[PDB]
Amino acid sequence: VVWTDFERATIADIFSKLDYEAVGGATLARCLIVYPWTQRYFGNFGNLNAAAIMGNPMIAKHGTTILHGLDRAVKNMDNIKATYAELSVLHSEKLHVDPDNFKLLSDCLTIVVAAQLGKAFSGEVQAAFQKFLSVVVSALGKQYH
Amino acid sequence: VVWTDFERATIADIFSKLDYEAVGGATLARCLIVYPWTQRYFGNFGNLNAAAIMGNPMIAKHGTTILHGLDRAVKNMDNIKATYAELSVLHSEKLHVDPDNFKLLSDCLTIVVAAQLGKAFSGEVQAAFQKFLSVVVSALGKQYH
Amino acid sequence: SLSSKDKDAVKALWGKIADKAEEIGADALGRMLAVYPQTKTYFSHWKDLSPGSAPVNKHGKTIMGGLVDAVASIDDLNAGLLALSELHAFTLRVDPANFKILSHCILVQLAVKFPKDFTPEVHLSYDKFFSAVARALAEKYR
Amino acid sequence: SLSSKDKDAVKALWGKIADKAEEIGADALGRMLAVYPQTKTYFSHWKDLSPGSAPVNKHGKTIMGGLVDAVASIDDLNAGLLALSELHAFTLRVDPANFKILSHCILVQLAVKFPKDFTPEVHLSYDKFFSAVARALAEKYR
Ligand code: HEM
Ligand code: HEM
Ligand code: HEM
Ligand code: HEM
Repeated sequence: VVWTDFERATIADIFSKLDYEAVGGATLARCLIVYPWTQRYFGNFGNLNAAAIMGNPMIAKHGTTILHGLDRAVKNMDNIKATYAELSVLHSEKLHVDPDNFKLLSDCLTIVVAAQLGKAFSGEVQAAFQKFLSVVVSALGKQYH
Repeated sequence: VVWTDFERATIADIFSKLDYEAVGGATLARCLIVYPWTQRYFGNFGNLNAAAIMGNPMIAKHGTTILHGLDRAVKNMDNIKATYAELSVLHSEKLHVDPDNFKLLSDCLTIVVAAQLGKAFSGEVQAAFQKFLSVVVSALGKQYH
Repeated sequence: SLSSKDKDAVKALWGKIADKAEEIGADALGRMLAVYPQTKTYFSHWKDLSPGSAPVNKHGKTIMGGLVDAVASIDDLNAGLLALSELHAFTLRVDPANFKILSHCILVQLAVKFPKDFTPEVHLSYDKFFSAVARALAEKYR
Repeated sequence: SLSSKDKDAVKALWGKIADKAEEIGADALGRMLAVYPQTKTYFSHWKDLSPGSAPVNKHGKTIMGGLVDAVASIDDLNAGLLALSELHAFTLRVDPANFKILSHCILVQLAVKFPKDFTPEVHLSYDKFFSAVARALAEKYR
């Protein structure tokens, strides 16, 4: 991946405006409600009903964890694959997460961020955010190289 | 990727049994017939009806090219990503082939191979074949790393 | 299948956005072209792919009209979108992998302007609608 | 939507495979588990995932009877498969991304046994059929 200056500035800019607990919690809840089969991968997280998912403290926590995971890539934009080496193993060999779900979660995060940032989330800005998520999702999936 | 002795010998053994012209031509035609939207990527291969696709010589030629392309990975098992570096640029930056399409073609290939090899195409054989195709399609898709 | 709940939720969103509909179409199409540049191959006629270019403007109106039609036809999208499905299959030959991309860009565009309408349960209704729209447009491929 | 041509093709295949159907389900399941080990999580109660073990043999029979129901309901898969959809959604909670995997393994399995039936046009019908089955099983997810 070759990042442009605009892209690096925009990605750091976006994440500096996101409360990881709020956005992460919201993003994960959104995924589990819009794509409810995604709940099966969290079968050990308790009471999951939309209000139940909205109120679940484990989901709030795990949502925060995801945003912190993404922060690792923001702080290492030229070395995302290596940074995510153990996460990629975890989500494949251990958790057997079908890779489409990474796209589902990414699209939820994008909608959450678009709602927060409003007019500021222009086509150009979304283009940079999506390049970033594509690199992240490629690094999170099973690695064949 | 790390290949087991079994996987390595199985892949070379499968390809040693294929008529690249017969299998490649049947495979590309199968894909263009079963998933007709993939025809768009080939809008300069002349006439593409099932009988027309089946008798289309450029389709026959190009299916052959694909099989020799796969043979290249067979001969470079431990260096498939680099081996496919230019093909990946071609299929993404130049042709803009949605990566879902690689899976569609791989699946057609597998069913063509299954029909030919019959009972010899066991689950354990298919597993090795599918690993190889997974590594290949990963090396052919856009490279983020 | 969309519930009565989903249908009401979708039709109400569509009423709410009416004033801003042509803007929405233009910007969503702008987003798709810039964010997912693989889609550019279908529109290589247009020299100016910026939203607010006349052609992006005009075609954005058309997509939103197609979606207003889908809304009118929400009880049987397959029947209601048969002509448009045929067109995207045979006159154009759009790769139906692309339908999901446009849908996402419309949802994103809408979220930037109407963020309060994007509760998880409403987003669930909108996503089912766009998924059924995509499936209806895919009907005539094979 | 399956055409009447597609429905005829599927019925004709289904007739041809009867003597071997139970073995076709067992092998297809065996292929799924070994070729796509992400599916093993749904069956981690089977000590032996080989196509000759008793759990796999007995469950391949069950899959094939589900598919025989689908052949009998081919005019409306969505209505005919409703309980199986709700089961896969809510009791077993199966990522509906796995349906296409099993479809594929059934087709591979069939190809190894009945290669003469895999003309391009027949394969097209069989794939439309399996896709419609998977879409029907996906119905009650949301
Ligand atoms: C942008 C995509 C994602 C990122 C950045 C991400 C990041 C993370 C991180 C940082 C962890 C904690 C690992 C640790 O303990 O060190 C984790 C765990 C986990 N993730 Fe993901 N994840 C993503 C997508 C997904 C998706 C789509 C699913 C399910 C469909 C999933 C399911 C899980 C599960 C089940 C755990 C174990 C949680 C626990 O028990 O602590 N992840 N992920
Ligand atoms: C197993 C996956 C594939 C392999 C190994 C493969 C390999 C190749 C090779 C070796 C070439 C010739 C490159 C050159 O001229 O320098 C090629 C070209 C091409 N491929 Fe692929 N290919 C694959 C899949 C696909 C798919 C799925 C599509 C579209 C659906 C596609 C579309 C094309 C097109 C349009 C060309 C250029 C044709 C021409 O100008 O003659 N390929 N591919
Ligand atoms: C929500 C899904 C979509 C809807 C409702 C939709 C609707 C429409 C409508 C109403 C037209 C005009 C037809 C006419 O003038 O008779 C059209 C044309 C067209 N569509 Fe779509 N469309 C959708 C998705 C797509 C996608 C995803 C692509 C490609 C990435 C695409 C490519 C085209 C092209 C190339 C035309 C012709 C435009 C021109 O000639 O300038 N469409 N669409
Ligand atoms: C062609 C698509 C499928 C059909 C027609 C089908 C059919 C069935 C039927 C009829 C049963 C009832 C079992 C019984 O009464 O003993 C069942 C159970 C089950 N299915 Fe499916 N199924 C399909 C796909 C899948 C997939 C892709 C998975 C997971 C990867 C899955 C996981 C399960 C599990 C875990 C059970 C319970 C098995 C047990 O009780 O031991 N199914 N299926």
